[PDB]
Amino acid sequence: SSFLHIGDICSLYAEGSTNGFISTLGLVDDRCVVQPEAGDLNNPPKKFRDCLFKLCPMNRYSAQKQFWKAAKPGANSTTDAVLLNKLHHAADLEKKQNETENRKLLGTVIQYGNVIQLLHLKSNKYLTVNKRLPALLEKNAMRVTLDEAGNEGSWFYIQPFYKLRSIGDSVVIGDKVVLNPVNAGQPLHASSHQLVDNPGCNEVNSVNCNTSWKIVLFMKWSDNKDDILKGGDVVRL
Amino acid sequence: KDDLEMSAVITIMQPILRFLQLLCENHNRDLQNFLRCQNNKTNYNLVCETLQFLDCICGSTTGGLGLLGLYINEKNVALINQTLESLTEYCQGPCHENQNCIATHESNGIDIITALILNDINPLGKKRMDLVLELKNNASKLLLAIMESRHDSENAERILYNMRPKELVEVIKKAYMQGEVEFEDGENGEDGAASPRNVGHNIYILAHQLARHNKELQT
Amino acid sequence: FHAEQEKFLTCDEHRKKQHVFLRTTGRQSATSATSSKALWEVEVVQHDPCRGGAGYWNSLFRFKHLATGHYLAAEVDPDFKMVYSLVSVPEGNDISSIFELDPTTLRGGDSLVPRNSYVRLRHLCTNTWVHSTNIPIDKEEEKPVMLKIGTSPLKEDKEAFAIVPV
Amino acid sequence: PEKEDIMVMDTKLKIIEILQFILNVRLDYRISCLLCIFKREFDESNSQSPGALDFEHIEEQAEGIFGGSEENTPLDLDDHGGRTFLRVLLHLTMHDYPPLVSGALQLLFRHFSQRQEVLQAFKQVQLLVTSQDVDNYKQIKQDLDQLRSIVEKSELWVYKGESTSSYNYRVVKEILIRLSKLCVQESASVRKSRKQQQRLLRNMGAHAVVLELLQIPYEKAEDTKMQEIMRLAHEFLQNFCAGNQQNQALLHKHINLFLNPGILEAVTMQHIFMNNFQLCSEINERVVQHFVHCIETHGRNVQYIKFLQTIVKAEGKFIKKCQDMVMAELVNSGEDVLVFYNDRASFQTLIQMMRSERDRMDENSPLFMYHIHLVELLAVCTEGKNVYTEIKCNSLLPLDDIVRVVTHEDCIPEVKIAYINFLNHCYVDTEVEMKEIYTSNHMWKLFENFLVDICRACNNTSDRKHADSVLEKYVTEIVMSIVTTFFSSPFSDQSTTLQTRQPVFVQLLQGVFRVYHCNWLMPSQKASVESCIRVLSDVAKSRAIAIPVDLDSQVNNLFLKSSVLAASRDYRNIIERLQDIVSALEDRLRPLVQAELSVLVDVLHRPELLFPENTDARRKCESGGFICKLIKHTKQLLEENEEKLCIKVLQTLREMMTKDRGPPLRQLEDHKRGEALRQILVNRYYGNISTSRGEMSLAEVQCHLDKEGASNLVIDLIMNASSDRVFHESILLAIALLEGGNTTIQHSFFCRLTEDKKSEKFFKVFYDRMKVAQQEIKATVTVNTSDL
Amino acid sequence: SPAEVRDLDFANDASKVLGSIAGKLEKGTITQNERRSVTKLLEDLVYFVTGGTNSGQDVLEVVFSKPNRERQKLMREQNILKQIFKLLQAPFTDCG
Ligand SMILES: O=P(O)(O)O[C@@H]1[C@H](O)[C@H](O)[C@@H](OP(=O)(O)O)[C@H](OP(=O)(O)O)[C@H]1O
Ligand SMILES: [Ca+2]
Repeated sequence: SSFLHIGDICSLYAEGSTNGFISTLGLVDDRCVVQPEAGDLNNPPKKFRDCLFKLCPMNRYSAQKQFWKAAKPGANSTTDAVLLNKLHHAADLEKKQNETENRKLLGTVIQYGNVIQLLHLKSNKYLTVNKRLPALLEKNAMRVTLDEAGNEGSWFYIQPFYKLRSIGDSVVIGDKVVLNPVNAGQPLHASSHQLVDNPGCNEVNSVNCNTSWKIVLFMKWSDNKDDILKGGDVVRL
Repeated sequence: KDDLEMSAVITIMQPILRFLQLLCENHNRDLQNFLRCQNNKTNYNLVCETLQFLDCICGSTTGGLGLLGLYINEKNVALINQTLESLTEYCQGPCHENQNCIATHESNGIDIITALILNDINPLGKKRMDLVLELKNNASKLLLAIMESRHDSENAERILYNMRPKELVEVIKKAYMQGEVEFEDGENGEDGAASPRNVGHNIYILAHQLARHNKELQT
Repeated sequence: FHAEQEKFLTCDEHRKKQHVFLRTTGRQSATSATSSKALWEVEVVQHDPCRGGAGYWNSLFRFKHLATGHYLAAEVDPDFKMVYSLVSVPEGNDISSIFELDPTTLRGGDSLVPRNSYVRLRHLCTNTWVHSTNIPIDKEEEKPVMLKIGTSPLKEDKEAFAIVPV
Repeated sequence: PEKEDIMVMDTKLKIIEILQFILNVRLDYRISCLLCIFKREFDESNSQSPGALDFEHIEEQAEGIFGGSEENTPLDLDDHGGRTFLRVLLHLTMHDYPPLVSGALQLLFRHFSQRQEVLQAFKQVQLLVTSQDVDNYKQIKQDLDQLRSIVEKSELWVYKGESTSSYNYRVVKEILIRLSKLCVQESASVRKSRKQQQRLLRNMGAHAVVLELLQIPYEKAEDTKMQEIMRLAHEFLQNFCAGNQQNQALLHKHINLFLNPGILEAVTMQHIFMNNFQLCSEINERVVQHFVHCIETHGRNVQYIKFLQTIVKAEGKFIKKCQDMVMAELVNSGEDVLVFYNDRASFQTLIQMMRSERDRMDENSPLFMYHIHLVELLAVCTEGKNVYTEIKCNSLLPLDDIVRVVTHEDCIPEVKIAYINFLNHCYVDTEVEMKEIYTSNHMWKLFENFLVDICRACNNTSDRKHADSVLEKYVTEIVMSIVTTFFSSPFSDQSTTLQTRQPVFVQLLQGVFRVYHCNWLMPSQKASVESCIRVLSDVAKSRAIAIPVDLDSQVNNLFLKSSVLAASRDYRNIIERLQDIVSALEDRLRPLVQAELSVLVDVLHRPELLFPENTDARRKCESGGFICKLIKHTKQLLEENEEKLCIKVLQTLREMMTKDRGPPLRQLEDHKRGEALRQILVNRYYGNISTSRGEMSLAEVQCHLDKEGASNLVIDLIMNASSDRVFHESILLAIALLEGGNTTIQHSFFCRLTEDKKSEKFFKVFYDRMKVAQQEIKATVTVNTSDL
Repeated sequence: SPAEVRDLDFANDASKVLGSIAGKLEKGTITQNERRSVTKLLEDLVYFVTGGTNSGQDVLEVVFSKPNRERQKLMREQNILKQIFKLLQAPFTDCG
């Protein structure tokens, strides 16, 4: 039986009040939007490089968060240069090791109750939920955005939407699941509201709901080889 | 006004750590190999979590670059001392499995031990140097106990990878002159065994075993 | 045992007519509601009428109520959009009482069926799929306890039963 | 085997409660004797009067009525020095009936800790002042006796579907109002609480009678005399609980009786929970949620919101847990509880209700103070600079709605507090400050209204009796705070509109200075008024804001300037000497109390010695049967929900491991007193027929306890530890047993763990007890640095 | 190269947003929102062509080295040039 793995490439298809593939609004904008009428699982939209996400393991962020706090203009000193150099070196080593286990963890099966990060392939930006800001269109909801580097808000619990599978079971492609941030503690919700500047577009936020993120496989990790020709590649004839 | 008293969940750890140390005391072989793995359906690694507590209490890599001064305050010295002491008896004697479980852990807990003896603890050091003395003494004892007559090279290279040969030989002297400075006006180090004499001596002993797999260390 | 609805498949006689329903429990622990009328015996279809053999994913199964002795079969809904509903039949040799097991996770067609693995009842005579409705069958009373069960022509991945070992 | 009949074995249990009372009355006798001692001492003291009481003469009188004297034999039950009293409890301890032996273990704790149990009981007491105290005592006595007689005569004056019932209907009301009046007095403008009358009333126990009366079922459909009787009982209870903290704790034990959807029954609820940090730290979730469900079910009432406003902020200290918990359930409460006027259509309804409220003529206020309370409670529950509460509350009421309501001309001063201070607590007094506030000119639109309001308030020199106190409070506090927080905040300095509206700042500073000119300023509010002036002056100095020379000179000037007598004396000195004497006696028993606390473990170590030889009891005690059976009893003590007893037994048993044998001058004499009392008491209890004990070495004491099963007790308690205290005591006991690196206990632990497949609970408990600590410490240690 | 397609998509998005910005210019319906949003647009193009970070100084007081060889072609191909000078004269075409 096919199972999910680290490094797999797949899309997400919310089902419920609004059904459609989650996507973005270009590289200049950093807002996740689900488009209901653009397509379906049987009739995918014309453009299909916005809905692709690559699964990544949990990454440490303590040193990165500490460096971010240090970079905030709150403590200026002559001797602070050496401290900032040390913090930058620590962050560099932390990033290098994160990449090392990212290389070493590929192919491992994904089970319910684990922590995963979604990497948008087109924008190369992780999906994150900020815990200090509310949604632009929904006030009681919670803000969802993207970030190039990521933070503690990028960790996502994977949990079953059906009672068929329980925690500890491997995830089988084609099952509806529920995504929960570690810190926000609220499932990703496909709002029924309409964006003013774009017709049909629906905002994606973080609030308690009953929306299931049916994962749809697009390409396995093993097939993801740079030296071969694979679907979705762009080349010149 | 100013209570400065840590969470009760933190406090309950100290008697738990002491109780865990008491079973493993006297080199009771049946327990060092039992706490690590229990041969049950879902065995919990007590040694690994004990190391994880020390790793998290010190900030891990954030505190592994000379940040011991801020993390180590005048209130949690007892807890970290108990943690280090408890870690000591898990690997005392020829407990090879616990040595492998501690040195080859996925986390960077070994780095805190290695950098504990080098980096100072301010403002604790300038105010209470004696606490730094027994802290570094216990770190040195743990570092000696992790080797503990071991012939393999993987543990030695694991310790040496995070610790260049130069600064060990340097800190040997940096732990020497002030030992005589204390005696210049009366040391009385027989009862106060935490004097820099034994502290530097233990590091020298550790370097003696470490040099067997480092062609540059003996220079 | 229905995994999602948390209810036990049951066959009983109401108003002098035998009906197959999904009984509704009345407490938090739905699994503990072990009833004596919910026992079903497995009959693997074989060419030799006196051979029972083992169970395979591709094998054909027949289910017979232990207490009553009736077979589980599908027939056209008199109301008819669930065209087919599950009932009890005394006759056994008909092909209308033949079912197939679809595992939730993909497994080979020549593997031994585990005793307690979730399966989907794939009907074979009509080539439909089992589906749990939500329409109680006893309208004359006040508290619905019995719910009719039907067949969905399109496959659903949430209506997987559980083979509870007795 | 040997099935003793239950009906005959219950007999000893029935004697146990006899022992309880005959031990309890001895405490009353001892405190009576202690009172007589002070009677004599004050009689010999006041006659001479340089006033100090003869403590060295008090001590032997106190110690002669407690033990070791000729007249101390009647206090001892068996008139044999207590030798034969202990053996019955010890023999009953081996019996196989759980509650019987549970009571038997409780008896000996009281028997040994007589000195301790006497001193707290004597220190909790009270006494009468003048003839007024006697009159109050008598009146409360007759009132309570008469009320109790009617309580037991309830079925005669109660309609279950002048006459005696008619006479009672009236006569009960006067006594209830008398009991209510005795609690709290009212002055001209200050409500003070009488701390001595409430103490006398609680000592009497009128609360039990009132609670029993409230418990009686009733029908409010027809008889309103009963309804007002119950309301009067609630009023008395509210007055009883008002002004004190321990009364609230006493009434907290019947919270399950007060889970009713009634109005005044709920009015008692906030009085129970007012101004009590410790009591509100353990609030019940169910009651809080049930109040909101009552709002959603039984209409909109302010009695339900007063409780929430009280519990969210108790003792003036912000409560983060309650603040989060309120909106944890407010979201699911729907729009029935949360009603807000946001759009123009609802704002028109708000204004049309506001005009009629300005008329104050009927049917407008009930919806008016309810909304006021909702907004104020949101403000109070959004303090603490907590992100969760403020983000969730922003949706219900945005800045635009507050601006619209405050800028409207019909905004009465009371409304200005309700929304302006909520705006402060929702946007300004926030950890994550919203930059839209400081980058918008709406704040200046609010300054304009504040300027006009301050001009109105300062121009109130035409009618002093009609001056608005609420408006004065608003001017003195809310504007001052919302300006001080704005200007002093370094983040708000990034706004570029500071230098674009100088003329309004000139008049704003003039008005803030003019507020100081008012003669009605309270001393507390004057500091708030001056803080804003100082902040504005510092901001002007730092930013070089252009200010007229006259106003700057005014600010600089303000900164630079800134028979009966003897009768009263006798009892007044008596009362304050009682505390001194109680403290002195309590101090001079600690060197003695640990003596018998050690006699506990002394007797438990050698229980066979007390009973005469050639007997079955001594035979079973000599083999360790007593401790062995007590171990299985303590195993199940926690099962029957007996936490205090289990803790007091584990702590006492842990004393078997501490081997100690005996300002330094005081410690020497105290230790010698303790040894002198311990030796005589132990020798009296023992009565063995120049002796040395020769205690066995500490190395084998642990092994002896191991053989009795104490190895199993610790493991089983740790697996089934439902409380932190029990688990902590088990850990301390296990540490004490394994001291010195004993190998017998280690091997016993190893064999028990390897021979039981259920050690998974043990190890999971240990794993989780540190995982929680790791989760807490990760969020605790975050300080970075700030340089020297 | 995986970066070339990202660069092309970024350039095309910056072109299409300005297409809608200037489409309503003739009718004069551009407001502060359509002015505030497009205000931050211009800062992106300079660092897209230069490929550097923000120096923290005034945006107009930065003198750069030789521009990128290929991205200059990308702006001309993707019609960014058609709108880069249309934006500057756009407010003059607006009200007033
Ligand atoms: O615990 P109680 O007070 O005796 O009452 C139980 C309750 O009525 C349950 O609803 C019922 O299960 P069903 O609703 O499924 O009938 C159960 O029947 P059971 O004991 O036969 O399981 C009863 O025992
Ligand atoms: Ca494609």
